[PDB]
Amino acid sequence: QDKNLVNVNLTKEMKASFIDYAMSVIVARALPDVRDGLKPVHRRILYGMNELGVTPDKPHKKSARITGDVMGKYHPHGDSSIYEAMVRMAQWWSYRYMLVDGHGNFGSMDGDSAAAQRYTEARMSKIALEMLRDINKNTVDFVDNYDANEREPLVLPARFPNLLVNGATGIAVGMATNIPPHNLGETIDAVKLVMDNPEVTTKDLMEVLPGPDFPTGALVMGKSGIHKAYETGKGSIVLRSRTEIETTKTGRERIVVTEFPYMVNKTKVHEHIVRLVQEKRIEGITAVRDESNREGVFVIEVKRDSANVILNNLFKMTMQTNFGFNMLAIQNGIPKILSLRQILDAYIEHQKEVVVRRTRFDKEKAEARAHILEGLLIALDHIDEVIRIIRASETDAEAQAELMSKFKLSERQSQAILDMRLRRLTGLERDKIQSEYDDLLALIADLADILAKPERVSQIIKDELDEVKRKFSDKRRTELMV
Amino acid sequence: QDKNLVNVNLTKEMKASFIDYAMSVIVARALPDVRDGLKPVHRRILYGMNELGVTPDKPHKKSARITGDVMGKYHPHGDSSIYEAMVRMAQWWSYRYMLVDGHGNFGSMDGDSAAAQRYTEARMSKIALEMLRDINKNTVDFVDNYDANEREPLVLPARFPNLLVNGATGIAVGMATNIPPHNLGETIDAVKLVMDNPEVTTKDLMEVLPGPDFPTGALVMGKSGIHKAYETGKGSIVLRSRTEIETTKTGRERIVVTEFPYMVNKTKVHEHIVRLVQEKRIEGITAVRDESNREGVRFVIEVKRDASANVILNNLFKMTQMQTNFGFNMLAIQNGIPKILSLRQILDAYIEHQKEVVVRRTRFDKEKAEARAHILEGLLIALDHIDEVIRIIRASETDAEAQAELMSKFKLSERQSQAILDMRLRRLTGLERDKIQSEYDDLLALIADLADILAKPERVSQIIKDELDEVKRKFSDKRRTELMV
Amino acid sequence: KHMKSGLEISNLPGKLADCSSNNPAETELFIVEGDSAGGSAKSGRNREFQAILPIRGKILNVEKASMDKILANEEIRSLFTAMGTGFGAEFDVSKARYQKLVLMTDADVDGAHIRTLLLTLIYRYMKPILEAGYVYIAQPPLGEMDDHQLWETTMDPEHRLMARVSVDDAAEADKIFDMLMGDRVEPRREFIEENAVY
Amino acid sequence: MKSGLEIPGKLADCSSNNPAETELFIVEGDSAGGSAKSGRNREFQAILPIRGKILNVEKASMDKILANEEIRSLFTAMGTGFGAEFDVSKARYQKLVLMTDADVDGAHIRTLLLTLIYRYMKPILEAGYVYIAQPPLGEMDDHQLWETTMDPEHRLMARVSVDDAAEADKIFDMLMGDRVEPRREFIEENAVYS
DNA sequence: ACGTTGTAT
DNA sequence: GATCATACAACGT
DNA sequence: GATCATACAAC
DNA sequence: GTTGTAT
Ligand SMILES: COc1c(N2C[C@@H]3CCCN[C@@H]3C2)c(F)cc2c(=O)c(C(=O)O)cn(C3CC3)c12
Ligand SMILES: COc1c(N2C[C@@H]3CCCN[C@@H]3C2)c(F)cc2c(=O)c(C(=O)O)cn(C3CC3)c12
Ligand SMILES: [Mg+2]
Ligand SMILES: [Mg+2]
Repeated sequence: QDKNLVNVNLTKEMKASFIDYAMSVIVARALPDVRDGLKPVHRRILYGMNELGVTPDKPHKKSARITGDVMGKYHPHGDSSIYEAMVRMAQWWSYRYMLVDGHGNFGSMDGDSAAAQRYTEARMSKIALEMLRDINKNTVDFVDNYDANEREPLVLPARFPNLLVNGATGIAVGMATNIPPHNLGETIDAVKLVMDNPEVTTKDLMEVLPGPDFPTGALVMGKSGIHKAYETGKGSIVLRSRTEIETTKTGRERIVVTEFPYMVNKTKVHEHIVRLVQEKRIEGITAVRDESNREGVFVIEVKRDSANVILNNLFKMTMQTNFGFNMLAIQNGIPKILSLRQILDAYIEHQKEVVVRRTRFDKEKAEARAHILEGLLIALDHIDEVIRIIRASETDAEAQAELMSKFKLSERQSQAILDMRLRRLTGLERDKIQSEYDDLLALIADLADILAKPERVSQIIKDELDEVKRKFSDKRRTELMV
Repeated sequence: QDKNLVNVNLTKEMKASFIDYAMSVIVARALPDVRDGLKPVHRRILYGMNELGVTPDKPHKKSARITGDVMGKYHPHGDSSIYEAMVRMAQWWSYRYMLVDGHGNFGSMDGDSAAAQRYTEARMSKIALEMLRDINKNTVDFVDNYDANEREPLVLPARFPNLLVNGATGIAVGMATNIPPHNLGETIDAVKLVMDNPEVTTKDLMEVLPGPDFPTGALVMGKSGIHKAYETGKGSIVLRSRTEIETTKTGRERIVVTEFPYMVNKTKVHEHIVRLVQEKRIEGITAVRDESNREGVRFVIEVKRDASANVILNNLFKMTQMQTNFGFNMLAIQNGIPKILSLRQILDAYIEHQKEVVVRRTRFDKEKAEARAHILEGLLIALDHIDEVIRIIRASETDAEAQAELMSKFKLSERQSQAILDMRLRRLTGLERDKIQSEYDDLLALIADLADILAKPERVSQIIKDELDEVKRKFSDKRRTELMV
Repeated sequence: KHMKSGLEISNLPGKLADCSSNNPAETELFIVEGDSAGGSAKSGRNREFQAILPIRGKILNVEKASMDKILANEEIRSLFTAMGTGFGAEFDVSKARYQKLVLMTDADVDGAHIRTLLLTLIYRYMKPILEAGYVYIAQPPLGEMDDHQLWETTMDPEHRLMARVSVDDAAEADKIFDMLMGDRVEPRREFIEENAVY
Repeated sequence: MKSGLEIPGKLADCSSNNPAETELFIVEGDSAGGSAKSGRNREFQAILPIRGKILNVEKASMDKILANEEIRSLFTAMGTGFGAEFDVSKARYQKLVLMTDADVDGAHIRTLLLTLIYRYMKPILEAGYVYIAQPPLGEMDDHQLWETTMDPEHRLMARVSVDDAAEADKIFDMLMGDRVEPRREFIEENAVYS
């Protein structure tokens, strides 16, 4: 029996609890941000790896270290989830452009899982550094962590369009998302094209961005679905395997598949094909031996009586999949089914904000340093009088005040003058300070000019994007057909 | 097939691999080093926590972070093993003096496991700080970690006799150690005793170290086993549950178990008893309630009328773990080898290790003080001849020639001259000189003291005694385990 | 007073830290998310009148499940076994083991999810229990909590705050369960898009 | 080669039906299993995981030996049969390679596996079918493993040869035997600590 | 032959 | 997240 | 360590 | 059945 009891309507608590869980799953778990293309766990892993000092230059750190730090500081969930995410960010068949570089067993294409965290080490990929470019230059807003004793980025600078490039997935509450991966160079071309001519259409965009570029490669049948997709945010495209029918030394046929579709297991396909083989559906096949090495990829042999028919069957039975575009992403807090143009515009604007913020940071730093340097230059110009003032002083306070009164200095300048090492009172030191000061002046001029002109910012974005394209982009893996 | 095929004899590879695994388990997994009474995993959890900065003062940190760091930097095994070890050294009924403070579900005496690492956080206990005290004064050797990119302490300072006080267990290969926990104050009294009178007999030691003091308490039968154990390292003693007989409001007898023996599960005893009762292997039992609340242990076995609670009690002592045995096999690693030690040998090892620690610390402090004093002399000369100094500096292009001319002129060292060149301008005030003077004088006093301490062993011994006395003053317990004949 | 005498066979679930009483008008049953909170509840609950049943993971949404899947699932089976009420065509409310069933889910959003699922289960297959007013919901100020904290804050009747779950109209209720939990996705998405303040 | 289509849970089999070239690699855990299987040449090399420390048969009852699932998996894979069925002319692999981890626990598992093989697969070891891989193990890429320890034209292997069977039986009865004292003496004698 | 204890696979 | 089999010594039942 | 159920949405 | 973040 209770002393203090209250009544609770069923529908009320149901509604409140459900809205809570749903909203929290949508805007903080299952869906990515339109700007950096990341969902909370991934962003927290990248930032966690950043602070951990596992940049591509530095050596790897064990997975348990990273998982531990990430959970303890940012991601208030289980080990298995974080580690699973990290593993997925280090597999060539999962991420078109991998964000994690790992050593040891990280699973195979054939469904095999990664090794334990106590056996695998990992660091950031070279391209993930672009996701983290100038994060330390106030390019991104921060927030207190769950424990409210650390801070984490709300978003990442993301100097390459990670959303379209790496795709997204998937299931949430009341909604789900599905975006395919794209070739880096083409996505960059699309961004630059949107920046150049704002009056562009979908077809024009498709000229430089033909369609999806899957990490597994393979083929895509049709283009109408792709157009409907990029235009409306939702669509449907068919995917097929890349194959070839060779000739044996016995003088027969040999249907060999070299590229399986996206998110497709060769082993599972093998099992299902055998299951369908012992059911009199697919006749003619003599033996189905998976002959994939660590150098590449699955041989299916047939008998006299018909290879084309048998392969057509093997495609019409399972080898052939349906990609359903449902490009849904979080934008300004609320989730939305976005077109290609909307994603592109969002990423562009985000890039403008990042570049501008960075330029402002650099500006402020440069100006402060210049101020202090003016102070120091004055000090070296009046060294004897300065040291006279300092010696005459009893406490550093009256020294500071006296310097500020005599040489017309600020608190910062006088502080810097007081915190001067004796070894910088030499002859050649003054000139070096002068040079640094002049260079600083030029720099500040340039940055102010950048902040006064949007066109320059846009150009900076285009240039740096082009440099990413040059440094990282791959040749197209997926061949499009009709 | 292959090409380069060597040949291995079965017995050879067997003996080799087995010697490998055996030695690895013996010297670096199962048995603790006698000096600090720690196994590699516990030592790595403590040191890892120290480097993490989760000291008593600083707040807790998530368990997964601590275990992640311990694993990544020091302990190359399962996350589970580390977390389990930590959780265990956070439990009062497992550690006589807990080395870890925890928050959240850290397990129960009933055998319930701790919560997942994503719920529990932890830190050092106030007493583990003594296990780590003066770690940063070269009181202890270091070695490379398994990855050879970090460094770890071989042994800890251990400013309280943790081996005897917390006990040790157990299973190795070809060997197995078993040491019961002891009372802090008593073990310290024994240590000081051996320090003063070195011709002390085992009986004299037992006059202050009566015997084991288990975290749960309970009762001990047979002190002969205790003496034999303290004199040989091997011995058997009896442990009985602290119990009492009550009377219900209905008039019949009631058995009340209030303290269970070391490493004995209440729930397991309940189940065993029930299974013994519904089998008629024990008779006269009316009820078996577990009335233990979060403030005390109360295990009730209610007896029917016309049945003796004494017969039932003794039958429980005979058939269940309400009464068990303890087998002193005091075994620990000393000088890199496993040894079965007497009480006096363990105490001696601890005192020696302690002397090493204290002497090392004093040497460290002396070196540091003298260095700082040297630099201070340099700064004094500079701050006296400031004009000349500043002149020499200004008339110098390179810093190398400035340093060289400062050294040549004021007859100084390279370190002193570098310190002068590194002087902030604010250190040229009128009130700065006197401060440096005072600090210098204090440094002279300190150096004199430390030099005296290093010159006299008696002062080292005395320091050890006093600091032990302070540890005991700050952390000691009242006895829990009653020793009876 | 009538109390248990140990010794009993009972055949209650392997979990379930049952209480020492037999009065289904003073005893309570706390449904708990995982054994992480299970340990905290079990060890500091006044084991005379308070029982603890750990439900592991996200319980099955009965609205989106076959009855063959419902009668197969062992979590719901364990709950019903703990209640000793019976299933559907055997549900005797006047033969329960606890007249105070407290839902003690975790204080995160997933806890709210589990609470939701449990409420669906209780309204759809234990309806008399909610009708009789046996279903209560704990209102904390769980694995990341001590014994003393858990008790003194949420389990001690002298200082805890609990909510009695009482239905208004069965129509609006059934509709709500059919929307939030039913296989119909679109109306749920409409609900989340029309009744959520981001 | 085989033909598939035919009817253990683990065990990634090979492809060639030839017990003269084919090789079975006993690897510990699915962590090593992943890499080993990922780079293995799926024609004459199959992998078998050994989850956990295998049972010491020199100290276990027959009732517990026959009960153990791992031993049953090794005997199922080898296709030899057990006890009064140990048909060595029905073995499925020409090379039973012990590929344990490169730590001390791996050496322990090597000892255990060698006791299992010597005691209950004696004809196999008596006919030069048992090998020991020589790594320089989950902390390794598939290409790394393939290039280092799994490639025939490279790699170093130890052929387990038995000399005096009396000495073998003696050593097995001493190290892995029921008696503890001789093990303690052996440890005290054949070990250099400091 | 089993269980039970604590660091390990 | 909860459980599951095993080495290893020493004692117990 | 491996292996187990399941929410959630969409083929 | 499966996809991926979660309990
Ligand atoms: C007991 O819940 C889990 C199950 N089960 C649910 C079933 C219902 C009752 C009987 N036990 C089974 C096993 C499971 F199969 C997997 C996971 C799991 O993978 C996981 C994780 O963090 O990766 C976390 N949990 C946490 C929720 C505890 C899992
Ligand atoms: C598969 O091995 C384990 C078992 N089993 C052994 C048996 C044979 C195979 C399948 N069935 C059981 C499960 C187990 F019960 C517990 C643990 C375990 O706790 C643990 C750990 O790191 O904490 C690690 N391992 C693996 C690293 C050895 C465990
Ligand atoms: Mg899971
Ligand atoms: Mg374990």
